[PDB]
Amino acid sequence: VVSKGLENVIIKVTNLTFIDGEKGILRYRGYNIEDLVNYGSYEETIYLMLYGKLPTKKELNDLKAKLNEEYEVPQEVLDTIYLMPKEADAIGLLEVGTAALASIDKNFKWKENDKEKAISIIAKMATLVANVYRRKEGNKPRIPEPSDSFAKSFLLASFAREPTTDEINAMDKALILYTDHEVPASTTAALVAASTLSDMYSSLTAALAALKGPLHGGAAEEAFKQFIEIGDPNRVQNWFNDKVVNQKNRLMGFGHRVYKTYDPRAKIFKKLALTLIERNADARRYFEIAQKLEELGIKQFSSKGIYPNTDFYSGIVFYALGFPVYMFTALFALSRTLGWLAHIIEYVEEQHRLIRPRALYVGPEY
Amino acid sequence: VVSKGLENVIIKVTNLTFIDGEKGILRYRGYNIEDLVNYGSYEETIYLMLYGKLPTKKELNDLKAKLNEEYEVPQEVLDTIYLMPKEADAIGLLEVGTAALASIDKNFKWKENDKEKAISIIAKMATLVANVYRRKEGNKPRIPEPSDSFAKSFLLASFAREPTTDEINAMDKALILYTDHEVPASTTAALVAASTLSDMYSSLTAALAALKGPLHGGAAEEAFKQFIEIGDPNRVQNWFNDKVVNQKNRLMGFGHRVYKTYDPRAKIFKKLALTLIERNADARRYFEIAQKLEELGIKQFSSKGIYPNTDFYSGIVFYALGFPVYMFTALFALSRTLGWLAHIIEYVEEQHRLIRPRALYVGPEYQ
Repeated sequence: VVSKGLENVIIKVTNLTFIDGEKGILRYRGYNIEDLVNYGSYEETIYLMLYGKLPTKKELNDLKAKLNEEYEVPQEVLDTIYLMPKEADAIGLLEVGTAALASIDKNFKWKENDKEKAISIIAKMATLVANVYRRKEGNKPRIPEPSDSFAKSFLLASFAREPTTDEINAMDKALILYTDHEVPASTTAALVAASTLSDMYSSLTAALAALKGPLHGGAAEEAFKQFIEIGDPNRVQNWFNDKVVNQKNRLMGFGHRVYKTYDPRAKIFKKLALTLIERNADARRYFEIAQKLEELGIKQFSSKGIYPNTDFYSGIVFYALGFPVYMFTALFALSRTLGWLAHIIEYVEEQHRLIRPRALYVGPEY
Repeated sequence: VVSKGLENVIIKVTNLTFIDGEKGILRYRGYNIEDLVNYGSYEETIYLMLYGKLPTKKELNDLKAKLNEEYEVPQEVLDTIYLMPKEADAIGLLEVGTAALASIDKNFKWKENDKEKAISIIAKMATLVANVYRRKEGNKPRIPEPSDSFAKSFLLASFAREPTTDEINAMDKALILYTDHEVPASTTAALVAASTLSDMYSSLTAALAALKGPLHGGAAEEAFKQFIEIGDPNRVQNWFNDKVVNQKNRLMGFGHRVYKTYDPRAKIFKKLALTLIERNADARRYFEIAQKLEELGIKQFSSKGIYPNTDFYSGIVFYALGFPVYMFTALFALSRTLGWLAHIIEYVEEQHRLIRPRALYVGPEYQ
């Protein structure tokens, strides 16, 4: 008898992420996310995830130097992306890019130096995401160059404009907030690839393969698309009364299968939206719309334990830095790449078992 | 509490493949392998797997026509494959090609025309496989042309040499024989992708990424490699006595999770190899090493319920048709693509659920 969706099945133990949905607490190796965003950066979160402890000043410096040495990608990886249609789905192009890398990285060996490898993949993930954007906007490639931070190099490479401090911060916290959460289908499929001892690019490919589906990718998009549909802050009430109240639909970006309280990263994402809305007028138009909705939603649903989740405001942040709605999932993927690599290493390094489930034959035997 | 490897977990129910590991019975939709390799083609197996029954004579002819209309692949996919290193692993190159096709295919919708779409994918996989081979040997790309069969089409594309009945037959039976078997990491990864409703080319990319691990792909290559190590039939006993007997090595091509008898499709694989080794003097030499090694092996491990499995002979058929050792898992992938499509289709149309397993958080409460 089928264990439907694997819902009640534990695929692995993890030392990586802990979520308390009663309280609304998210931790990475024991540290609350709020401490990480309040005092740290993406770089220190990478170190934590991969190596287990907070890095020394010299240990963090060393990570940062590896990252600076690894943004480059063989030209063939950029050429392939540019052979695909400009109109192609961002996640589909990420797929091709990661599959290409897989294929060029002949001579990889599990357990030799996994952590360093992962660091070089994070650096190259930045390069593809930047160029996936550029390629869909018709621009020539641009490769992240060394800088004081990973958020800065990525933004530099994307837009070719000197980002403001607030922009560097928004993108850096963004990266930490989405690093890991649960084991959705993208992590599962990565875990499945990795249990056959496949390379890390191939597991990311498989993770990206699952993320392309609409039941996994598009969360931020769909939430964000509500605001566009509203258009004007003055139309929120009629929209909410109609759609929500008496037609009984969902508030996309509300609710959660673990959180019974505000999502800890929705709190942080909103705050970052406030720091960037001054500069983009569309971004500010959607924040006022989104902020009117949230008050209407909390009055309506908090009594049933339904709160704004992380996708209600992360789109406004991304939109406010200049990324088009078609890149939200790919920005999620950039960030989630850290989580996925940690799960894979962790799996293969401490609790390796090939994955071979079973199907039950039904219908006639002869 | 953890279901290590997902071993005793029933991920889905299925009407596709039934295995009896005591009796050695392998059937597809109720039909024994023997009846299909004996009497029909790979095309008939495509129809049965996808539509659920045997094709009436014209049903099979339309499918055939459908295949024939679908070998062409956009030049960008081929350019992509030709942009990677010729020394790349072949599964890797396949992954690139399926990803390239997934992102070019912006017009896809589950539950509209799955079967027709799967048919169109099977044919493009033949082109992919044919051209991953050409690129690794350094030749210009060649696209399968319409013909009386898919095996004929594929061999022509591959070698650009007209194949023979025996050849067309061996390729075509190979395809039926590797179509489906259990739910390994490749099918599982295809299910996980399809559970989010990703596209079919993307689910294949997922399956192909998992297939590349050395713990899933490379089986037929490990069996055949042993024979090459031996070199000549006059050394079998020394090597056998050397490596296996006293040094307790693992005979490769022997052993099974489910079959504790001889693998049914190994039995047919051997026959197919007898059928083409006349032609290939190099094949026969390897076939003679193989046949003598099976003999000692069977003598050594039959009591343990360890008999030759399907990977012990397949390499010889593929080698006899002209494919190098590096194409082996790719040849399997070509075959198993059918099984992958039927499984995700069965899954999305009848048992659709999104996959979200649990992780159990052990690890610092609050550092």
